[PDB]
Amino acid sequence: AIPTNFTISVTTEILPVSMTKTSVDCTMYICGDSTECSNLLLQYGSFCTQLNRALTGIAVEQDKNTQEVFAQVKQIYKTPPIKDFGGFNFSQILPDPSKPSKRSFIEDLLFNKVTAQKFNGLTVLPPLLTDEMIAQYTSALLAGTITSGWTFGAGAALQIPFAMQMAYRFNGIGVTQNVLYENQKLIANQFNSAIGKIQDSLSSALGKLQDVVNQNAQALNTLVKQLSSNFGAISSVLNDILSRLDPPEAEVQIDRLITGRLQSLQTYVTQQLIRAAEIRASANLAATKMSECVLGQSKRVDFCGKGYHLMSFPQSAPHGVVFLHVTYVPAQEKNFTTAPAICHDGKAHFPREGVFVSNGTHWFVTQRNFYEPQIITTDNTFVSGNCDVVIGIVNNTVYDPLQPELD
Amino acid sequence: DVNCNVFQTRAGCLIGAEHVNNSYECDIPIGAGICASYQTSQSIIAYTMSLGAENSVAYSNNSIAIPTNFTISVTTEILPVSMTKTSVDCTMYICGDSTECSNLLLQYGSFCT
Amino acid sequence: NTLVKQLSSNFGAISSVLNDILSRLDPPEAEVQIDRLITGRLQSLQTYVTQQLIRAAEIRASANLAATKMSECVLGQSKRVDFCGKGYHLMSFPQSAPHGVVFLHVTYVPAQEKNFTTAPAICHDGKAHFPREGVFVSNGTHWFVTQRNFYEPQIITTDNTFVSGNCDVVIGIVNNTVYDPLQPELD
Repeated sequence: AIPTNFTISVTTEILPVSMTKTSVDCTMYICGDSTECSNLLLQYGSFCTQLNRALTGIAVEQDKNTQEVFAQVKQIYKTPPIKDFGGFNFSQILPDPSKPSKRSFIEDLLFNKVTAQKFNGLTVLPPLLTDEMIAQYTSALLAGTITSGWTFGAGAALQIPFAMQMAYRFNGIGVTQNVLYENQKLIANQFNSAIGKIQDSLSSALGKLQDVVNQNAQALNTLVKQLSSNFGAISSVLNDILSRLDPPEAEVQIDRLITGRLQSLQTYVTQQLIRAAEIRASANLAATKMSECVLGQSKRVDFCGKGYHLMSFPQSAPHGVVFLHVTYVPAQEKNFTTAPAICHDGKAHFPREGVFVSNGTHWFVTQRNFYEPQIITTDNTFVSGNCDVVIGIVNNTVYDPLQPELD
Repeated sequence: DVNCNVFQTRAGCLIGAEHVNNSYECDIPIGAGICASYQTSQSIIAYTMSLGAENSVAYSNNSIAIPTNFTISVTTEILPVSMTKTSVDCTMYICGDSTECSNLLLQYGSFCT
Repeated sequence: NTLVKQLSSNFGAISSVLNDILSRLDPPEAEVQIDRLITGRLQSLQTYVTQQLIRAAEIRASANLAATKMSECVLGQSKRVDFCGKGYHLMSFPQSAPHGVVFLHVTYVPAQEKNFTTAPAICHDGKAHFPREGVFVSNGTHWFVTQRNFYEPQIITTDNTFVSGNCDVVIGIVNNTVYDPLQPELD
């Protein structure tokens, strides 16, 4: 079965990058307005050290994963003024110059798609990179891919027309380059129509990015119920017990409140450390595709989408990244009578990269990538032994192109 | 989270740094896109962080850049493999020289396992 | 060093040493103080062991990452873009290190480059000649063919290109006469 028709499709991959940050104090959470609650906590001072150093380790880990996915090169690439690519419309991935933000029309559609606590000590650490620095790193990769392809991520920036960048992608899988020039207008219409199908689908919530915010908000709401918990006492507020009893007798109730809150703190911090392994594993997975699918052409089967990968177009996303791959999946195919080898004058002719086919009347030779009927020549095959050793072999006369060139 | 060389920044309120109209690389991370440094004598100043040099080759359908010179470089990668090992006893750490501390620990014997 | 401070911690008692309490009080009344010391130390043990297990995932993830480059960058040539250094990887030289490993890759990064007038295809006698692995360039006077890897000016021959259709289907195509190396070999 030799493929006779191809279809260009776009694969969208959603992989999270990092999450939010939250710093919790050791003393403020346990005691709000008391003096004797600042005395019994000194005995458990070694527990706050293991918690303060753990919260700082998460803030430096989520910020480090951002510098490994969106920060790959050290050069800023601007958009060229010439918008000529042979027919491929790239106005949807480039940022709008009229709007003050550095985000394109696709980035704003995905940003709006994914839709009081500091009084107790639940503060939020401000991030490093803002919304303008994340969109700038994504715009530099889109401008460098259409002008260089793969030299901007491994060395100096080299200019190259877009008509030649597409031909260099099919040569890595076996497809010839003459098919692109003979059907350049056909792919230009299928590529623009594929963007409209994805645009209409993403405009009508991302489950891979919404669950990240839900798990972070669920952990903050869990500590709210811990504040009103008595942990086997008569009141959760430590000011109500001291206002009705004496210190020497109420010391057994404050100890149960401090010990009960430490169980929730050791569970909340451990829960964030266990979930940090899933974020770190997803960060290295997203950073791998950034340097392989986007930068250059990855030869890994089923890694940069579904099918033969060509190029990629990374986009920005709140607490995540959006991947846009260009796969190559054939469409229609035809069946032909295949021939393993051809015996001529006692010599078995073996092909180099193609295979002999037959339509019922003649015998042609073509590759296993696209239908390209040619003629039987001597420069495309080679002899190897006789015809008595090959199991399956047919018989066909060689045209011999060099013999006429002599008459 | 305190609202306010007085400088009203977006991430907080830094008192002790003069704001300049220039932009350089990031030296000390602060937050919300704030990078502090110690430059010009020299004092602690605050400015807006940069993103690198802005340059791009103009697109042309009749030009190509062919490399004419190469340079061999050596890249050093440092990746850890393993760490140290430490064994902690269940009874010795909890009790050093006592008899009744070897009786109450039997009730919590499932934790040592 | 964290477990050192745990030894002197009272955990809400009067003394961290369990021998000082029994030396001044009676067993039937001091049993409520020993239980608080044992329970307080179990919290540090369940935290120290859990901390080592969580950090073990980062060491295991770094071990499989270092073992991957050992069998790909060092052993053979890995075709993965940006994995065995920065640029085109050739070979590697692993070294030893205390509690770690040192990798020494040999990258291939170009230096200077020149610009030339590129040609997509060449029309001769009504046939469009397409290259196999190179691209036609021009220095302003002649038309040479070379690959996109290194500057190697050659001549226009028939064994390096192939015909595919006419010259009315290609969008961009120039005009240049083929030298035809096989025709002289006959005179």
